[PDB]
Amino acid sequence: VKFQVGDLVWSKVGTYPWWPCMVSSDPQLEVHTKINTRGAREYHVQFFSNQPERAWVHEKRVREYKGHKQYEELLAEAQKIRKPRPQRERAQWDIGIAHAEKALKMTREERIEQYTFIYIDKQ
Ligand SMILES: Cn1cnc(-c2ccccc2)c1-c1ccncc1
Repeated sequence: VKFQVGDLVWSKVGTYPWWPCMVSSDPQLEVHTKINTRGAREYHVQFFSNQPERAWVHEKRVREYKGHKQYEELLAEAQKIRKPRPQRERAQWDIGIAHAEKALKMTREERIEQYTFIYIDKQ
């Protein structure tokens, strides 16, 4: 384990770009980290966005979030070739970054209080 609840991280999931997240405890498993069915470590994250969502992410797809300007360094990990940025997606990413920049100014306990999602079971 390298991340704990309330840590700010970037996650690279599915078809999405590196995205600002907060590590959190899964509402059902009550753990923020686990070993998956392939034997690899995963972390439970919340995506910062206008659309609240969560996911289990392979440790190789998680990075410490030091600030929004780190995005360039993450693209460097992979003429220069750049993927274009789709409009709706860029708008949600900018919202997520604005929240992550606000969260970076808080303590870990403050972030946990401000951002941990409330989960409501389908009735
Ligand atoms: C970056 N990202 C990777 N997966 C998701 C996602 C997960 C489950 C359902 C839907 C999307 C998102 C995302 C989440 C919220 N806002 C923007 C992107």
